[PDB]
Amino acid sequence: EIVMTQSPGTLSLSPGERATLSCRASQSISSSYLAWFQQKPGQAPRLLIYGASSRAPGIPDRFSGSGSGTDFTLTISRLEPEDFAVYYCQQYGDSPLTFGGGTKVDIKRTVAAPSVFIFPPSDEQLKSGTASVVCLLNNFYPREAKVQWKVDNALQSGNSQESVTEQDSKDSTYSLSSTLTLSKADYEKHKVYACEVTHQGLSSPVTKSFNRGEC
Amino acid sequence: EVQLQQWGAGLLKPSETLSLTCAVYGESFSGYYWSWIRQSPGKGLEWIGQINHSGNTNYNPSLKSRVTMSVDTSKNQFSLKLSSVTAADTAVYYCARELGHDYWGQGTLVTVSSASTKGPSVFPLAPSSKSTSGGTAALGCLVKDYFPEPVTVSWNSGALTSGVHTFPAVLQSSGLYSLSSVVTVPSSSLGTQTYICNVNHKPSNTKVDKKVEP
Amino acid sequence: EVQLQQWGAGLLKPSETLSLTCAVYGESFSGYYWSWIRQSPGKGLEWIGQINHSGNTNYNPSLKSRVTMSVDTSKNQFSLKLSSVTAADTAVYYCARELGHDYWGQG
Amino acid sequence: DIQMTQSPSSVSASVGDRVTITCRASQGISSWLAWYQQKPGKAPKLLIYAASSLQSGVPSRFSGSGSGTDFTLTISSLQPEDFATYYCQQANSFPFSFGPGTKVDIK
Amino acid sequence: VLYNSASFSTFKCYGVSPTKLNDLCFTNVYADSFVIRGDEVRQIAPGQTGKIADYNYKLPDDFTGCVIAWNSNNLDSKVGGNYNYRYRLFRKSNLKPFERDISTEIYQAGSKPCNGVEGFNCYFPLQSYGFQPTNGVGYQPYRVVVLSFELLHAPATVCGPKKDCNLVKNKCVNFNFNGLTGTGVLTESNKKFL
Amino acid sequence: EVQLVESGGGVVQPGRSLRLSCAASGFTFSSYAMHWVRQAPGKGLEWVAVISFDGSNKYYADSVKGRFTISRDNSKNTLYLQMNSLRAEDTAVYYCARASITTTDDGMDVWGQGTTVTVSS
Repeated sequence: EIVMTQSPGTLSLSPGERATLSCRASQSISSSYLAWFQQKPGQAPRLLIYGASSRAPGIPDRFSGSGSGTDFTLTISRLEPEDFAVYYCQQYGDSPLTFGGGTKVDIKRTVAAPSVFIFPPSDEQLKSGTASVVCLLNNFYPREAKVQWKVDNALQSGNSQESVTEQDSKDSTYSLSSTLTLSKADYEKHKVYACEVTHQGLSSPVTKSFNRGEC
Repeated sequence: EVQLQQWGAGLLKPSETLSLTCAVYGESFSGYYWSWIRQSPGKGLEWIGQINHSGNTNYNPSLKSRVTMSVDTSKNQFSLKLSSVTAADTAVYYCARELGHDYWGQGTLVTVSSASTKGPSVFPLAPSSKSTSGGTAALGCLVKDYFPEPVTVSWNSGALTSGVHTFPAVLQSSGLYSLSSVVTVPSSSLGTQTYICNVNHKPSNTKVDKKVEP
Repeated sequence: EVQLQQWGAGLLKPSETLSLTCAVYGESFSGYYWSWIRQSPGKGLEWIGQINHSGNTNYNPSLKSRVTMSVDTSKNQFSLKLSSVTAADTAVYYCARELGHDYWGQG
Repeated sequence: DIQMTQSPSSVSASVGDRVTITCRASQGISSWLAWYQQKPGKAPKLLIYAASSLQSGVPSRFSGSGSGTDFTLTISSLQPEDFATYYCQQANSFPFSFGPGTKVDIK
Repeated sequence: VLYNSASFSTFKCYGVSPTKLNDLCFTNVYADSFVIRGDEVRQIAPGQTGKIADYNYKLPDDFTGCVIAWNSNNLDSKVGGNYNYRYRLFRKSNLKPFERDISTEIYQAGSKPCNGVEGFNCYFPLQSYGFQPTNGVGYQPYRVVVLSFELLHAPATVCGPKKDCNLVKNKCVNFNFNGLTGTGVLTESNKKFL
Repeated sequence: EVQLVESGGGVVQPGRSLRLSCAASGFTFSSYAMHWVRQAPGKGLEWVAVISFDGSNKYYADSVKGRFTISRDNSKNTLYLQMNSLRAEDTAVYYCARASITTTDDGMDVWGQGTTVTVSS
């Protein structure tokens, strides 16, 4: 069981720019038996490079691979629009076939700023017994986005979950929504609710809280 | 150029068995090895096993005691039998050639969870004065509990399709998914035109349209 | 505060074997008896049997020759297997504690 | 125990000449034989290993061959550095036996 | 001398017990020797599944013999890698028990045939182990010698050593002279046997 | 530059014991197998002994078996060759070499310079 590892978790380069990938393995491959797969979303993986150096039939010459031993690199000369997907690497020189962890490539643009929106729990769901507090960000390019929920000027963690949408096909940005679950008495007695955002869009972090009892 | 079409139960419950079948059309079916490859979220692609026309099987050492393939040479089909599926088996299963180089399958999503079908509940979300920064705000209704994955949330029966972001479903600890969808509209347009977040849960046949305004 | 969850085959054919499973979450599972209670229209609530983590079982004398139960301590699960179901076994099946005084299932 | 017997006790040649030196094995050694260059007053340097290869550092002018009981080295570009003693060592069994040697004179 | 040795790591025996190994006469004994990596040593057994037990070396279910394996990292390890111990990675069917398959024909993994030339979906079945001194346990070489005991209708050629004791004369003692069992007094005589 | 340094040899009365040291530099002494080669004056190269990389598997030649003893110290990067029952026919120069395999599949790629041992009256 040769554990297969890929170093760049999320490569982000502008269209028409050369991209390089890494597939550092845990052992030495038998006869450079390592391949590169491409998986467009919603489809099955497809070969691009076999034998770590040669191109599969029907593959454009824009794909090139190299490396031997325990280090393998995949090079894309030009980033065409139909090239932004996840890339997997596979080995043969061992009894169990092992795939890489998978790395994705996306289109690069300017850094945007998250538009923070805050919402209070509704009366109907308060009657139901669940106090959900959500804060959202809209149209921010960098993937990194942290939500630090503070309750009554204290620190609380582990009681929230985050959801991220897939990149917009028009402005190439992201929207993030984080949900904070609460109990009945805990929401009833707590006063101040806010989530903290750290991002590279603004040097100074911005906070927008609310209070229950007035709107 | 073979065609690999597969079918199987897309929903399961714990301590049950998983049965999948892949059908080979076109070129010869004998003299080859047919593989099953699983792609799970978070983890990566995993190779489950192989089988040929004579019943010779290769197994992944991790999934060795629970995996069993069978072959039907008469109708050119091979099958996978995964026993005692737990919540960690939720993934997408592919059938391909021996190494998955030439031709693959289509992708059969299989989800394992011990939860009965439940109708979604829509909770309106009023746009706060703090949210309304003059003319920019966000509406939406938070769907809380629904077991089956498929669900669609649309605004104004498709009239409002601009600025709508549909967040991916979140699997709650209870076994029920949760979805949230919001729309960015001008405050003047919000006042002049009312907006409804239509939902259509196919498994539960619930069509609840709720309008929320300041 | 346990959260019992149930699953099993809804539709069945005569002369088959009913099989239900109830999963236990929350607090401790061992050192307790887990009951199966059947509610049918026309009749009332009926008690089927009990089982503990050690495999000891209590059965209702009426439904004694057709009831078999098993407990899976590894995954905190106990199951019921009603054998040779007829048309009169159409009902709603619950899983609860030993007496059904504290916490019930969903049906 | 396998002893190495090089038939040429010594060879007479000048610069840029072709000579062949053979080594013979009592038993069957597949390919585990190596050659060495021993300039008197210095340490022996390997120039053929596995009976057919080129050591990293020597020019591609020592061409070894042979398999089994006979092994021959062929050189076609003899240089002033080719006047020394050559040994053949087998590696089939743990007792490793070198060859008698072969002196190369100037004529 | 084999059972009492300590360097052997695994000495599991299947058809016979190691205690009575000496007191059993067999027609023939086969010693099969090969080197495999550490993780694969578990597949050298009757009824086991793996690449090394399906494509390289397969033991029959009715196995009357022993398996002996000892670590040999010191004996077989090169700084760059041994690259000399090879295993059959690809084959189109499982081996028959006690069968050796030595072929270099290219494994056709695709629709397009290849006439002995490597390429796309055409791969060399034989692949080489990578043995290096820095390798941790489990990926280190193990030398395996599998002894198979055979019992045919031919006379038992191989028997265990027949230990004996000293000779006492002029005393009523039980004797076993090469199979002659009896009781009596043994005294030197002048009979002239042929 | 990879080099091998050897010392510890000299004129010793017969019947005593001589211990020689072959220091290592430029490589990992804990990953190679070392060899000892001796050459009497006006004679050919004679193999002496071999030690594995981990220093737990050693073989001697067919002449100095039992008498000679070989050892190593990976921490000190040196070779410990101890001679017992030294005899007057061991008058030779001793070479320490380096091999990748303890069986020398492709070894003997680097040699040192050698030290001369002359035993006499």
